Amino acid sequence: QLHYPKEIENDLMNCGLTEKERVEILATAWEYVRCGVPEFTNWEKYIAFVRLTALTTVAEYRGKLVDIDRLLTPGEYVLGYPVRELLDTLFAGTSVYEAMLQEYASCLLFMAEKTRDHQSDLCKKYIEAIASSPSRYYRLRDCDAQVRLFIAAAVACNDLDPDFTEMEYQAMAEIGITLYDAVAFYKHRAEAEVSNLYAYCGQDLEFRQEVYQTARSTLWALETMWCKTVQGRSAINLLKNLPLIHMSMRRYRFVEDGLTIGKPETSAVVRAARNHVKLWYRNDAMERSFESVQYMLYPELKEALQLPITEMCQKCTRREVYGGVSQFGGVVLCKDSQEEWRHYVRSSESRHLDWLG
Amino acid sequence: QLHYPKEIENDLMNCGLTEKERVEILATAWEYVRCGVPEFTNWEKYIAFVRLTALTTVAEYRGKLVDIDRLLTPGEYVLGYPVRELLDTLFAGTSVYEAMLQEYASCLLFMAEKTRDHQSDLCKKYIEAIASSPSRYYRLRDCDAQVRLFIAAAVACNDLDPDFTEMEYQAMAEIGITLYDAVAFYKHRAEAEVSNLYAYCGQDLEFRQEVYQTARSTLWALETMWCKTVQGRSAINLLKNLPLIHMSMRRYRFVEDGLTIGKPETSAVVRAARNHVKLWYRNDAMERSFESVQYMLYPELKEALQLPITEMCQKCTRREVYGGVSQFGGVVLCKDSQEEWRHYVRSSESRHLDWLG
Ligand SMILES: [Mg+2]
Ligand SMILES: [Mg+2]
Ligand SMILES: [Mg+2]
Ligand SMILES: [Mg+2]
Ligand SMILES: [Zn+2]
Ligand SMILES: [Zn+2]
Repeated sequence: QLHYPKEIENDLMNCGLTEKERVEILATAWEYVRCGVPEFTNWEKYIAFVRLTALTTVAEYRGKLVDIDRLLTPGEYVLGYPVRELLDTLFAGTSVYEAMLQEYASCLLFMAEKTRDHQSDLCKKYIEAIASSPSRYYRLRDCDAQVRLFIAAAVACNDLDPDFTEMEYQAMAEIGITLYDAVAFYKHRAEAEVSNLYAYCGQDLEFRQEVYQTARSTLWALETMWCKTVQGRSAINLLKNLPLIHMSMRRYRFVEDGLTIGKPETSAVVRAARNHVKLWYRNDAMERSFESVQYMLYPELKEALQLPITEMCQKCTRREVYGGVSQFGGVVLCKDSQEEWRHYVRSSESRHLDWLG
Repeated sequence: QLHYPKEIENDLMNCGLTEKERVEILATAWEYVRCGVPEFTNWEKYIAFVRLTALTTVAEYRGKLVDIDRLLTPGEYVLGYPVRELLDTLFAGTSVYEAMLQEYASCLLFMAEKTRDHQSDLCKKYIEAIASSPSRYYRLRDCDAQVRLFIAAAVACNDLDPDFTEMEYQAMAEIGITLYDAVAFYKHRAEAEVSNLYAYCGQDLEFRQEVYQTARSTLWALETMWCKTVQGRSAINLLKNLPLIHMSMRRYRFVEDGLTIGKPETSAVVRAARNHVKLWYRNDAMERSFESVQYMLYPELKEALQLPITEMCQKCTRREVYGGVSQFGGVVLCKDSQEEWRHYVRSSESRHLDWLG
């Protein structure tokens, strides 16, 4: 059975969602916030965050329902949520307010673009951008998985002002995505996902085991250094729980898969994702444009969407339309590019030790 | 690499432990407390708890090193730890002080008895007692896995006095052990463990999936009801993280097993446990007596060790010596007894909803 707070139990009504979708979305949102932000003090901000996460959850598989262009507009209700009021409740008066408005809007924008019927030109630029370099992959995947957003929101929900540097967010996101994309590897290969680190680094278990071990070891060092402050724990709890949600949350298959993690995906799981079982989304193979959406983009994504075509790797394999054709759904790196990514991911420890002080 | 606080880095020296054992023990202890007690305010109590957990870790595979009879003695150092000073720091002035002295001492007593060369008569009485009824199994496994102890310690490490009722501890332990013993099922079958719920309930995946799903569902209900208080979260965090340590802690095999959970154990894992890889212990097939140890026993264990032989199930299969002969190592329930256990574990939801209000 699904459990969530009475405050939200009448949310998302009269929206175009069935009763079964509506209760699964509210439960997913609650369970994600609980797992990623286990320590909090401010219930008003916490529930506003859960509501923003319910809207994220809708965007992640039924993007057509979500009016991306009204998310940051004062007074606009999106599926009954006053989105900008919720973001102001969570972040107004913090040092990351403006950046997190862009982070949230940019996330749902490419959630909805990826979960659209017909692939837009803007969506194609995104899919080619996240394959352009491992550092770019990590920064754009941060927004897509809301890693820095959850870390900042967690601090905000303890009535503190997040004080992380840019290089601190970047180190933290690389650690968390290295772990999460490893656990999600078979889920994501079933979704014909573009957004998985190992779609670009390569699919050999040896590499995945190695960099998973290094990421979890760096995260234990970080936990040991940071566990005595509320901001430190806010960060630790999000990162450490990213890989663990596959066992703790009903969004995932631990029970249905016979109490296992890490069994390769089957065409059965492919069809489950297509039919939105656990609110998954299979990307099978333009209306929004750069010009219409660029106000909501954080700087690195705005740059990523305008990369000079003359500097794109020609030995990497592109497609006219991305997604599943019945693997991963995006660019296939050439051996030179793939070695650049594997090198970058293997050099994490030295990079992170520097960035994290 | 292994990470733990500078405070403990010179612990457990000149003890009969190698440098490799010593650093693995300190890391295990730190990682367990971090995972089970992620939210705390009192660093002095926290570090005292980590030290008590380091001593637990020694008892769990090399019990011969641990002088059980000096654990509760004021002024006694056990492997360099002032055990009673540490317990007083953690629990003196709480409502559970006396019960937790008995809980800790009783735990390490049967850790050391189970991890002994020659099986004692007292150890044989324990192994037959935990197979006597599912309720008795759960209460004695609570102490063995330190479930109520960790929950009470967590509250204590937030400078609060644990206020849980006896039926609250019992509900919480059944939830946590139902989850933990399921994830540990293959580890434990490799250890020829006696202390696994499914050794008694039966080994069919269907049953395990069902009761795992019910336990995790009840725990999400409990989290949703209790998450707004520090005592509530203290309880939630321990229970929810029990099954997850198999992915988060280096004590476990997630990385070495190719980033998987739930692959059946092999004779290779059996030999790993025997050779104490990750500080595991294989029980392969009397000096301490009831009279010498009964001062440290909590009431239900003192009763369990004196059960009338006339009331033991004769259709259950006992052995002169327990442990591996190259499965689970204890009593094998008869079909009548096994159905009593499966019935009890399937009736958890109604039992827990009552006990938890
Ligand atoms: Mg997704
Ligand atoms: Mg996504
Ligand atoms: Mg054990
Ligand atoms: Mg044990
Ligand atoms: Zn290339
Ligand atoms: Zn019987």
